[PDB]
Amino acid sequence: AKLHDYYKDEVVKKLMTEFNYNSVMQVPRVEKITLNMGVGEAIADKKLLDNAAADLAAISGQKPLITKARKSVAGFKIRQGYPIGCKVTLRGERMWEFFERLITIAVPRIRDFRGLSAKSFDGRGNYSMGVREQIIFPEIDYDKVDRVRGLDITITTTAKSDEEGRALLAAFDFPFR
Amino acid sequence: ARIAGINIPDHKHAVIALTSIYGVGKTRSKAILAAAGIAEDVKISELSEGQIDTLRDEVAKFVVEGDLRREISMSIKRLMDLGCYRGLRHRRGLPVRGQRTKTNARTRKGPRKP
Amino acid sequence: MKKDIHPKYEEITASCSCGNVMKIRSTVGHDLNLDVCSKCHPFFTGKQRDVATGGRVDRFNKRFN
Amino acid sequence: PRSLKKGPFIDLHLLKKVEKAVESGDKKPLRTWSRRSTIFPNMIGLTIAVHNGRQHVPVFVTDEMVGHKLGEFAPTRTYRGHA
RNA sequence: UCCUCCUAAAGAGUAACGGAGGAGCACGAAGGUUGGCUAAUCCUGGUCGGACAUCAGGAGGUUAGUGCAAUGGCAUAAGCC
RNA sequence: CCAGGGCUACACACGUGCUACAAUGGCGCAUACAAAGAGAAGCGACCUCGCGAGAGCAAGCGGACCUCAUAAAGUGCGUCGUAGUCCGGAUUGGAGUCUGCAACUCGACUCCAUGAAGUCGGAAUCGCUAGUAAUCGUGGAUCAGAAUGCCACGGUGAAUAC
Repeated sequence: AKLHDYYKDEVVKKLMTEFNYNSVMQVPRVEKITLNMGVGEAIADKKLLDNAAADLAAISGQKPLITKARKSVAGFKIRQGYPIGCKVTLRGERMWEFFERLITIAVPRIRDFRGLSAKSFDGRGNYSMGVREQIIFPEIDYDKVDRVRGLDITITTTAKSDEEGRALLAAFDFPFR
Repeated sequence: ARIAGINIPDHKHAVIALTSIYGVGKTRSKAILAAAGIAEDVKISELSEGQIDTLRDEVAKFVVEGDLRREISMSIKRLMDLGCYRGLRHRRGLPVRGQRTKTNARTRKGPRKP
Repeated sequence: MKKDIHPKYEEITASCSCGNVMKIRSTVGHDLNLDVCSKCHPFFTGKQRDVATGGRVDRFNKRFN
Repeated sequence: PRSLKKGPFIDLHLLKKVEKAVESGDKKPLRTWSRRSTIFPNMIGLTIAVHNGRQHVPVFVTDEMVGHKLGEFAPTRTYRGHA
């Protein structure tokens, strides 16, 4: 909605003026945004993962997919095909509105916020931040709360470098201490 | 129902809910309610949002939750890397104000294992 | 999207207490009244204010003449 | 904490030693037995050999040490550990 | 008694109280068809989460996997849904 | 003879206390009733100044005269609704005040902030027969400063002795 049209004017025009792009297709596009909740303590009871799924469904607009374990590990008492994590991959306009609520509303509420350090890019412009407790989104009632139950949001941009993706996310006024 | 860092409880009175902030105790909340004008025996369920945003700026008057934990942590850090007496007692894990270390100080040196 | 399994996701009007109004498609079920905004936050404005980190010769002189 | 209308404390012999070590320009470690004296902003950078009852331990004055007293950087009890 | 490899001398077969391992089953789906998909292991980034759970990307290309020993096979997959 | 340190250390163990774990209580307001003492390099009114510890100004008193010196539990009205909580108040960061040549080792107090263990206590064990136990406050000696100890004084005030 808002951040899409603000992108389509200002971000493409500024990454045009300060990065040498003969074509507009070279400008990095934030493509998808996934919220992952690596619950993990549902080796004992899966009531907890069942609550965490509805917590993610309240945060985003999509019903989250439950992720079963890939290989069996006896270090953490997990079994093959045990549902141990939860995820949402949200792309398109719903991702744009989640990006609205993340920047304009959510990141002021991280409760002694000092600015997300920009060195969390992995090598090709994809960002990853970790939200430590779930109540930073105002969709949670906070009269109901049970556990802290954080998550991590990773943003996939089509940038190839860290500086191009950093300038892309900084063009949408990321905090960036 | 939410001030600078955290949520305050809503069915409690004004000064009691205001002490749930780090950095605000009893006299701080008395002065905050005296500067705000709200009588302290109201609840946050009773109180609307304009009073609590005039409360928000008046508690922004004080060094509170996040930067206060920052200030206390940095003050202990400055004493600890300074290497003085109180810093060295902070380093070993002993009392720093001249308490008896012979028998007591299980609050400081921790619960009695061995 | 898969039709009925998703939660409702409606246009609401959030009421930013800094003075602002924002139409937002969300899930809260009412008109949410948030406290601070992306505008007028101390980190966003520049009022983050990390303290001096060493004012000992300042402190000695504001104490003593 | 001393009362503010008394002023901070420094010994006559230590203060005149500090002034003659500044006027003389020389910056070797000098010794005192006066642990009770407050450090001062003219004494930065020079070494003070402070008595701990047995020895004279060299103290290097920093920016962070200014308002304190001289005894805080010479621990008079040696403890390593029982077991 | 049966199966796999070597002995076994590039067809088959080929002994020893020669060298090594398994079987005496399972499964109404782990069979049939249609449609779709593609590993291991490392590196980086990220709430608890840490060598190793979940996420995202990169490298690598079948070193993976096959209900069960070994061999031969398998990408058009015989592997996964 | 002197300066500085130590007698205050700390993996631990024991003895004697104080504060508690709350609602027969906590907090806020107003308010009633004591006895016994100490005081001149001392006790230090009233007023002014600071949130306070305190300072300034400084009368009175070698005292049934003046000062320390408002007694506190109690009572009256509110609020808290049983939570580690408006219980608890250890710890620690900051800013102070006073004594003293000097408060770092190593004082007392005040303010602001913090808000630890603790939810009535194992085996065991102690004191008490009536103005006693229990509980609440006050005072003195030592003393420049430094009592939760010691010695004294009163307030409320039981149960149980086959």
